[PDB]
Amino acid sequence: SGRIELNSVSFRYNGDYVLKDVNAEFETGKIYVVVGKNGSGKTTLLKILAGLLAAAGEIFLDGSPADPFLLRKNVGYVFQNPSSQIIGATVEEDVAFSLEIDESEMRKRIKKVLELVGLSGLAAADPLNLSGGQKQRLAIASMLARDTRFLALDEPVSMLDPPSQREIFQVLESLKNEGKGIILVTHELEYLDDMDFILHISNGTIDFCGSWEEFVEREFDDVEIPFKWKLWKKCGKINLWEDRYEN
Amino acid sequence: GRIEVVNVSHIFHRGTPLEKKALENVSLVINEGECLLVAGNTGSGKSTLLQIVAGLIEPTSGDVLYDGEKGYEIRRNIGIAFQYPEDQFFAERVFDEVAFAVKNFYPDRDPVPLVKKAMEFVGLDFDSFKDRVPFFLSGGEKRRVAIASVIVHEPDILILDEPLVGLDREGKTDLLRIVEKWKTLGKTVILISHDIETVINHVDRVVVLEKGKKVFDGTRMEFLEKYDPRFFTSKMLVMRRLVLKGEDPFSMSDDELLERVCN
Ligand SMILES: Nc1ncnc2c1ncn2[C@@H]1O[C@H](COP(=O)(O)OP(=O)(O)NP(=O)(O)O)[C@@H](O)[C@H]1O
Ligand SMILES: Nc1ncnc2c1ncn2[C@@H]1O[C@H](COP(=O)(O)OP(=O)(O)NP(=O)(O)O)[C@@H](O)[C@H]1O
Ligand SMILES: [Cl-]
Ligand SMILES: [Cl-]
Ligand SMILES: [Cl-]
Ligand SMILES: [Mg+2]
Ligand SMILES: [Mg+2]
Repeated sequence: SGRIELNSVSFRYNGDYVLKDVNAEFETGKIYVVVGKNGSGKTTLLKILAGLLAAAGEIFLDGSPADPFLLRKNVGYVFQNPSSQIIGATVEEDVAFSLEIDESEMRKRIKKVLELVGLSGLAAADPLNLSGGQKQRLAIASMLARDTRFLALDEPVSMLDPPSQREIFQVLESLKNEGKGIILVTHELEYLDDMDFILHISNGTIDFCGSWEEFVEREFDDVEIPFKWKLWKKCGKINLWEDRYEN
Repeated sequence: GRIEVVNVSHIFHRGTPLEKKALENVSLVINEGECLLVAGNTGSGKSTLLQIVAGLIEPTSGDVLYDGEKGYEIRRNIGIAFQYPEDQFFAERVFDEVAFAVKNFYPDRDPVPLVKKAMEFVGLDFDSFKDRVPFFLSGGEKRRVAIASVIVHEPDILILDEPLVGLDREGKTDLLRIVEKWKTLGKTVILISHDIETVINHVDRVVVLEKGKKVFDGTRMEFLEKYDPRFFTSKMLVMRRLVLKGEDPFSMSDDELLERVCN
């Protein structure tokens, strides 16, 4: 178990702050969805969480302080563009890569994450020549293999079709039940089954953080509200899904 | 303007123990002023196809005839946007990245005005992004830079591979505005998008791939009414109920749809 704690955290790339005094706690077992317009600071926040960026302020991993090198050691990260974490002549070499630091085990933890993301049978293929969706699947796999307490995903299924998006999220949800912290940045929210929290980022600060209901209520304009939920509150249970099969 | 693909199929690395049948005898017609959505699973190979149509690769067993032909300055009117924008970058500054097409196909004319309007119609402020490094932008900003760089010289064929991916609401309405303002000009658009639900208000004809095979080539109206709806989104199923009884859901705001479903 565990709990990341951002206290008075702010970040600059070079110019002005892209994060301005952020305060949050991310606790194992719950799932956090992060939303906000382009250039709000979602990815920067996430990289500061996975120890990929050193930020100003205090960050605690389980009471004690944490430098980036400790944070990395305990949060797996998935890039918006999977290609920047893909390396290896073949797929198993790719998954194997951050099992860098045994050969026995380090081969079906592999094909476990591969069957999990739906990539079984391509483990002997040049990662470079996978399809876009399959490259994303790959990145998810390699991060999952790490077996970190926290999973920081930066729009992981942004190029899978909604059935695939839905299934991947179900995998994540399962992993939430097994006591893994999950922080998820997305622009769709459509495929999201359930969530413990939604954070909204405006311009470096966390504007909102609560239930989904509270979110659809406050009315944000930068974030697309799922047609499914709009259709839930009016009409109610119309049992639309029958149309998918209609006997 | 009149791209016709004839019995095309493509084999990656024909000779070696892999070959891979990316495409499997594809043939479809896409008239001018028509917006086409290329759909399918992740193995279907729609990106491969759009690469061929854009003249980026050579089919190992086919021809794409524009009005005959090949490649000359027909380049001029092709603009393809990669599903991963970084796969398309080459420049160290956003300005150069966008100004490419103009500087290449139109070496005589000053590009600064053109790339300026291009940048602002994807929401990128000129004196704010022109001197930044493309690789040091957000995902959405990268997407915008790509879009801009392929619409800057107003091609007749605008091929967009996953253009919505990474954009906020404002970014997506900017993109759809672009698509419209190129149908108004009677220009051709070619779309890849797993998110059919959004694109479909602005699409004239759907094509669906399957392991290289074309397993559908109907119209927009004929896709929601004649295609396996097992994996439709709720909005799509709703629009489907509205097309089956007679009406035209492609002209109803996200609320008008609801009212016409339960009330
Ligand atoms: N350069 C390549 N060399 C070898 N195989 C390739 C290459 N490009 C694509 N493929 C394969 O061809 C198939 C189709 O690829 P692709 O055209 O990217 O599909 P896609 O429609 O874009 N899927 P996606 O965009 O992820 O939803 C996949 O099984 C790839 O593994
Ligand atoms: N690597 C980088 N170097 C310098 N500036 C950057 C970098 N990445 C992002 N920025 C800038 O920092 C701001 C916030 O970036 P970012 O944290 O990626 O926002 P975001 O929420 O991820 N936007 P998006 O991914 O498109 O939905 C933007 O104005 C970017 O231009
Ligand atoms: Cl919190
Ligand atoms: Cl909305
Ligand atoms: Cl920069
Ligand atoms: Mg981002
Ligand atoms: Mg593709």
